Amino acid sequence: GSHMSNISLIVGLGNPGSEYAQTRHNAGFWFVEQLADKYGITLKNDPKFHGISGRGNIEGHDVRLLLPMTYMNRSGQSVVPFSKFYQIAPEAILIAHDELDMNPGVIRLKTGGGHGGHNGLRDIVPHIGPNFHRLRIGIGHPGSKERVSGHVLGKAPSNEQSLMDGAIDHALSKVKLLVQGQVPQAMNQINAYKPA
Repeated sequence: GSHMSNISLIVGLGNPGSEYAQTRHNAGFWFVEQLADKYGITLKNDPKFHGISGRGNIEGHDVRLLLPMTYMNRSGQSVVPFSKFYQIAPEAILIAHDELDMNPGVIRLKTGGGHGGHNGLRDIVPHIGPNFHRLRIGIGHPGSKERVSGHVLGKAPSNEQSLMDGAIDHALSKVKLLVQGQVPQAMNQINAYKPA
């Protein structure tokens, strides 16, 4: 299974299908797909766990990647059985997700806490508890609760996309620290990111 707070499972949240691939709610998929390409981890079909998943070496550590294919609000139907089957404790999990409460181009590593209204996290925390790590990828808030769907299921304008893409690229460079268990240092260096 997992060992301590070396990160050994990295989950990206999102919705399946070409119609959601470019939407803000898929920010976690963007991060994990880019990370898989960086390290040469194959993301392959994983019907048993209702997802796409992979396994490979990141900087000398055996790491699994998971993209639930459940739709966002059912993400726990993938993450929970997968993590349980591979005996990965929450403390060794990083979940990348869009964060309404942060600007595009802001990115933070957080340990613990609630779902913050995120419908994917809402499906995960009841089962495994809160003590996993999160890569909060800022996407902005549309104002009101009625607008949140249009916002997260929207395709960001180019300036916002650029800001998010730069923040995601920065975080990819800090995954080495995470898989080595250097959560405090990774937190400091991720959270310090500025776009400009």
